[PDB]
Amino acid sequence: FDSFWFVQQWPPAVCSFQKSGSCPGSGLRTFTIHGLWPQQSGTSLTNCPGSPFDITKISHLQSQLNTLWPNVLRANNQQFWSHEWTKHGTCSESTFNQAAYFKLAVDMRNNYDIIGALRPHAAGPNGRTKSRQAIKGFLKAKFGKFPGLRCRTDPQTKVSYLVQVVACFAQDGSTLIDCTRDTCGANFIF
Ligand SMILES: O=c1ccn([C@@H]2O[C@H](COP(=O)(O)O)[C@@H](O)[C@H]2O)c(=O)[nH]1
Ligand SMILES: O=c1cc[nH]c(=O)[nH]1
Repeated sequence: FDSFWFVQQWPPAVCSFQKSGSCPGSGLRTFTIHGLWPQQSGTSLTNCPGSPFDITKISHLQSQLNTLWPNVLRANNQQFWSHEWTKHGTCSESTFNQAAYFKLAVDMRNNYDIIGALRPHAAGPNGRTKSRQAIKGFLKAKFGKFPGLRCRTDPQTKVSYLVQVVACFAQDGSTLIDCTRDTCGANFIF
């Protein structure tokens, strides 16, 4: 892998697509970790042959992960961590063992406060229309690099909602780099 996509999700937005049933994200007004996705030549590396997920390897990060990486769709964090490790983490296992991978994600989350970066610009989530360019600009100014903005469209209304913010990192997992790929259009609800 040559870079990482540190993907954070806005729980309420992610859960806003679940039109029925419980969804913990609905009550979590803080960006949380969706996953840390290794990339290679402009593409996501997934399902690489690697070590099976081992929950004991991250007991030391468990409390932090419960807060920073909760499963926002259902009350089962481990299932989500295991899925993210197996589908993505294995792809950077050449240099980051499971413990180091989850630690990277935790550190990245603790060093990439999106709400804190948007607050000064009154660009926090309020269910109103936001500019992709403006949001990327605020984050570019705060962190020095452009984030990636990911949106999902409500099939019934055609309204686009910001669901994830990506912080791109070099293979060292510490050097923030500019993201260039967004799934969001020029405007979206946040
Ligand atoms: O809080 C979350 C966010 C996403 N997912 C799940 O993870 C997958 C999306 O992540 P990915 O496979 O593209 O890494 C989907 O199956 C989705 O339901 C969860 O279980 N919990
Ligand atoms: O991780 C991802 C997802 C989509 N497209 C990419 O280039 N990387």
